[PDB]
Amino acid sequence: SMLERTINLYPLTNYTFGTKEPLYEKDSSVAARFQRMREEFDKIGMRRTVEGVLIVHEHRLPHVLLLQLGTTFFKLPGGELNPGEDEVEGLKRLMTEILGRQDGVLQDWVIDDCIGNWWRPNFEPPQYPYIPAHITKPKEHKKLFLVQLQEKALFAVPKNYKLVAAPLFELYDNAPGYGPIISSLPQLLSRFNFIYN
Ligand SMILES: [Zn+2]
Ligand SMILES: [Zn+2]
Repeated sequence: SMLERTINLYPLTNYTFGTKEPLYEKDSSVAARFQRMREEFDKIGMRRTVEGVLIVHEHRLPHVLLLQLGTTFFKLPGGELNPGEDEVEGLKRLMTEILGRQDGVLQDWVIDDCIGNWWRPNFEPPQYPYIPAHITKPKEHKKLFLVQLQEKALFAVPKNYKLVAAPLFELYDNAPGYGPIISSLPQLLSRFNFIYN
């Protein structure tokens, strides 16, 4: 009886958060977001997204790194795969596009664990951790992965975003604040054996 995955965590003060130019969303509104999902579904089928969960600690208290757009939405680092693109290579590409350095030194992203799977049945906000009853053509499949960080790193945060460290207690039972995927991270992370370096 030791069946848990062992993960190294480092202090938040081990990481440098630099700045770079703004990164703009492909969609200028909720309505434009669901119009483009409908157009691409007709051309290339189900949307495939990938998201990274990056963990740090301070004084042995785990925190998840979240992207905050101005003072509005919280999001995980991630995005949309291209057709025929590998999911793990894709997440590594997207995390470099978002947080990768202005001096063009490469982060060594380490991805070895699936956290979870969510499905969007319609061109509407609702997402579920399973394909709902009667749904044969889901509109989006989202995959979450645990990203093991190095001991130290410099991240370049686009100037229209803040990288924030959220403690697990603040996420727990807080779907109104964070939505159904981020608010269930405490439950999804509980299986790991974290080492507080
Ligand atoms: Zn301490
Ligand atoms: Zn699927």
